[PDB]
Amino acid sequence: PSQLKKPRWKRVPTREENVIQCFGPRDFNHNMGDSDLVQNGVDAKGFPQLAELIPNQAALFFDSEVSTDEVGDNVQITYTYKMLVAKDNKNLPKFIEQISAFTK
Amino acid sequence: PSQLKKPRWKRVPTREENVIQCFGPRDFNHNMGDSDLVQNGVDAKGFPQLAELIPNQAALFFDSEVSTDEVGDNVQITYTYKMLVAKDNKNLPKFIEQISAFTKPSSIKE
Repeated sequence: PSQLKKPRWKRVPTREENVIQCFGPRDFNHNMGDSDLVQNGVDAKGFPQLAELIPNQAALFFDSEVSTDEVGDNVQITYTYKMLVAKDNKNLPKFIEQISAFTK
Repeated sequence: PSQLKKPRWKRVPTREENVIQCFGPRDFNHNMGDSDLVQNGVDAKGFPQLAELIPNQAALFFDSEVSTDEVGDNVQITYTYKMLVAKDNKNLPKFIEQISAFTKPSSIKE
């Protein structure tokens, strides 16, 4: 079955069903990833190193500010998550490069 | 080997090393979870239903707005992630119960 069969928050993009197909185009509100990341998703060779700087589900849940709003027949859940990374973290420069790569 | 040996964004809380130990106390900037969730972390019996409404790491990477600010010797990365859940989603009411649960503790009846 396709990733579009799943709720948007459970999708995992790959070459076969990519970031554009699962989510949408890169834009200022959806801003991570160069064209390699977009095309290949979690299959991109840089993804495992990038994933060292992504919170896990427990951390997202317990260490976020979470808010809600009604939008038509949905409830919009906003997770605002902050993490403090040392400037000498080995994985930080690679991740900074991917922030708004679509504009760079 | 303590979860405190891992970066704060990769910790997984349990009764042994709970939410307060791994993260910090519930407040308005860290607002999810009742006292059972706080005590038992991912081993709380309510957690799997809550997990149905938490994005995965690839969804959070590719489907958030991400920014950075310098804070001294560190860089703060902010993820702001928005998801639309159908009002008839059967897992939604449990999630909502947990939002700022610290404001609404159980009365003690015995």
